[PDB]
Amino acid sequence: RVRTKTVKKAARVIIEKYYTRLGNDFHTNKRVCEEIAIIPSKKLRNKIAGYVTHLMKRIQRGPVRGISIKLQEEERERRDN
Amino acid sequence: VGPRLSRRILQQARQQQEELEAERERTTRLGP
Amino acid sequence: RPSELSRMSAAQRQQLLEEERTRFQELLASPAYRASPLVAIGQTLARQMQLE
Amino acid sequence: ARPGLSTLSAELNAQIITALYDYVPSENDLQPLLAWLKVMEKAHINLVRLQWDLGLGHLPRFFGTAVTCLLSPHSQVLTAATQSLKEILKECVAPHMADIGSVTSSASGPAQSVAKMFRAVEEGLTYKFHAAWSSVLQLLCVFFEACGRQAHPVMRKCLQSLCDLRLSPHFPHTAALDQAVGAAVTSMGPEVVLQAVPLEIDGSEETLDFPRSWLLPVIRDHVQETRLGFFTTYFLPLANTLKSKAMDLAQAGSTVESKIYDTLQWQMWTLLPGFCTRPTDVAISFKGLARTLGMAISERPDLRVTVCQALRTLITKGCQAEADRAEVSRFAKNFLPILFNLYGQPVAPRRAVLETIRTYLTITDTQLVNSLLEKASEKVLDPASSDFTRLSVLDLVVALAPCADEAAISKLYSTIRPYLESKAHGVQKKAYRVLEEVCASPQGPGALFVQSHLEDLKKTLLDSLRSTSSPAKRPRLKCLLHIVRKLSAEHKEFITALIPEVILCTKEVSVGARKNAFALLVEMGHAFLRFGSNQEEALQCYLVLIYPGLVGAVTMVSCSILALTHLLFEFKGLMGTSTVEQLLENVCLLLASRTRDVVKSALGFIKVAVTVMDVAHLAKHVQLVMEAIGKLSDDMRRHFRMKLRNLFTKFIRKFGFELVKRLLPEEYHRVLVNIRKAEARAKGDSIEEILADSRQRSRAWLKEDEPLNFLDPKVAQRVLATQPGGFKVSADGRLIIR
RNA sequence: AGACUCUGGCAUGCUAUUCUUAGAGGGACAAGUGGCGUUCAG
Repeated sequence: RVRTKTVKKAARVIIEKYYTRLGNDFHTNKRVCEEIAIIPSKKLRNKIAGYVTHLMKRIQRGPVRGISIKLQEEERERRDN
Repeated sequence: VGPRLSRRILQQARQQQEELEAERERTTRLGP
Repeated sequence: RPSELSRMSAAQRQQLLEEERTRFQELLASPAYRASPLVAIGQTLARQMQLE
Repeated sequence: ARPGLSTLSAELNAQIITALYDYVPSENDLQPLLAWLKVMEKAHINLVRLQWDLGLGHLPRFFGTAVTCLLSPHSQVLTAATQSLKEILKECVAPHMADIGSVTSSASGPAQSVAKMFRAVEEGLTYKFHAAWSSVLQLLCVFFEACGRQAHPVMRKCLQSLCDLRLSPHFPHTAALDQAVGAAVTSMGPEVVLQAVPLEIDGSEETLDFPRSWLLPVIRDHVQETRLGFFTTYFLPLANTLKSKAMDLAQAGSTVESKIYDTLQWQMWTLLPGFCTRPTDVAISFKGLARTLGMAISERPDLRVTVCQALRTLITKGCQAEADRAEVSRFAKNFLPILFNLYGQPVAPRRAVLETIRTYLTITDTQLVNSLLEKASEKVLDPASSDFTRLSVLDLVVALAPCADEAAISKLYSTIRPYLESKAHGVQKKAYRVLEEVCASPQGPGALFVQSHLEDLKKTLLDSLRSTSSPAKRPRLKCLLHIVRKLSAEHKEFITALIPEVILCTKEVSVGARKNAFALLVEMGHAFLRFGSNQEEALQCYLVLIYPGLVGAVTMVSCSILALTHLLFEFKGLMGTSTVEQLLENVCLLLASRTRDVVKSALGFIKVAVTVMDVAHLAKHVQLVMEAIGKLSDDMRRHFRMKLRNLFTKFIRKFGFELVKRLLPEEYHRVLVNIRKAEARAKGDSIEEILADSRQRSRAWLKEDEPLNFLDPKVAQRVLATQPGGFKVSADGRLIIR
């Protein structure tokens, strides 16, 4: 099966704003999807959680400096607010 | 600076480098 | 008994398997089904779904 | 043409090359330049074929001219130069590095030529190109792959320059430079690479923006021929320091830096699958990682799968030698209780652990496999075990089944045999998986058990067929496969008793069981092909087994049509065209039915029969089958529209359109003309790169800070080849996605 | 050769409930593994 564009956009914005709170496997990512989005559709929730898990698995194999500066910017935005 | 200006700058710098690195008949005979 | 096997139960699947095994056993041993098999199959299907 | 010595000599070729150096038309005429360096490339290839050291000695001037024409703005000259230098490196440089050997800074012979041409490509890595940097990076990559093991002491400065190039604020050649550094790490070896460019993540760092953090992904993705001893002597204490600092800042309240260090430590044991690819000292350096792997697999779950993957990587390509396999086996005797406690623990990544356990038990000694089989058997027979624990020990029995001898396999079969009649679906499924696993091996103790207990297995499988659960059908048919590929001729009654199970499994709930049933139908056909002298009569005797399934139950009718569809797709030309025609008449009679499954399988069989037999035999029966198609129904035509559409498309393509128009009514006339119209219509790893919303190359960008010096070796960091630079929120703050 | 909508296989979980019921909640998301791969889509 293919991934819907709105699933891609939701996964992008979720992994962009809340990368710190997401975990490794599917269950804790689904939990973060539960208390970060109300997400009335179950299949959309499952596809979003699976694609966010795949996205963070792809990201965690990359360089560390981008993750570090992203966490620094997220901490700065959280402290400013 | 900009694309065209930097292109002209690098071309002139390469020209000056070649000119400062600089300071017959074609060998038609294979064997002497 | 639904036509699709994905809805029916496993005990019914085993009973149907026993029925089809037995049916293969008598109809493989019938003497008329030894010389012209496809002719017999065609005639049997022809009567069965001209009944339909 | 590569002439011989009688036509062209080495000295004559060298004289021709040195005389042909003196033209260089202007700089960028682009009509004779490509063929110009092409003919020096061919002449250098011929010179290396005739006298390789003379060709290597003549190479550096040609490489300097290649750099000079790579400075040309025309990209065609760039592509031609890149292809020529890559061909020279692959054909004239790579096979001759074994004879030359290592190169030092004071080389004399052809090693000095290699050093000079590397100085030429280092000068080609300078700032003056600004548009050929991808080509120079590819040339550096193929040079690294060619001569990493033989040009080791000299290319540290090039690695430092590459790190400086990747330290640019805007680098469009990041992927190419990553590939080049990966090839350098692969062939050079990351040990002396890290000696050249050091990792600045050693323990405590005052900053968080690591300027060499891509080295760990590069080493992870591009290590295949590095010794494990360097990994043990370098990455073991640094791991402990980084992890200890990670907990120290975790309980200090600073979660961002703790998560950064957690990312660092979780990424730096991903180097272990790379280091276990082909280690040159795994016979001696694997002792120092046994307890480390045990502690990382016992109380460190976050690495476990990767560690298991690392182990799996070794089992892929680290057991070539016999001493290596002996050390792996002895440490398997060390590890197996730990792995069995890890898999058997309650909850867990059981799939990867089970795959690693199977792949790791296929390469160990037989006797402790037998001992663990005894332990698992007494664990299964113990009534004080839970259902999940029983399933885990049954999975361990499945893993240990093909690795045991004939006696252990026989006693395991004797233990499993009363369990086939159990009412639990999981127990019977594991029992059938055990029966499939003990018969899966075509040679060894499993085959000996197969021929030793063939009649007992046949009687047991015939007795347990009545009480088989639906998932248990999926492995069991494969087990039947494992008892048919080496079956004797006097077993026709067992096979024809198995046929209804296969036909009913062709429409089983699981699609894996359906594929297994189709493969089993193929295996019955192949087995009957070996049981008779006449293959067509044997195929007919196979066919008379499954034809009476067209008579009885509706789901049996659909199963038999699908079985005949797979048989016709697998036994196309060997069963008879007239049989295909009469089966086509029969399946059109079944097309005239009411049940949608039967008519759907009939449409599939009609499509397959159209595909299989020739148009000459088809033309005799076009009218009958297409009349059966035409007067079908109103709702049945509407539901499966695409199958009739594809059938009409095939009939139009394989025949004349006029007869096809004539043999259908007006609604089908409109369908046919629409189908005719349709036929007429036919005639990289960074965060921001992944999260993307998904002449010209000669532009340059200066940056103006410190004043710019063109002769500064680090000015290439200041030049850029590219341009610099929706949901709703609820009351709780949670987004709404729809 | 439907990248349309919906849904089913197992529930010894909840409700008047392990065997018959009928509402809701879990469970499947290609999830994982090895290869072919532009080293990412498939």
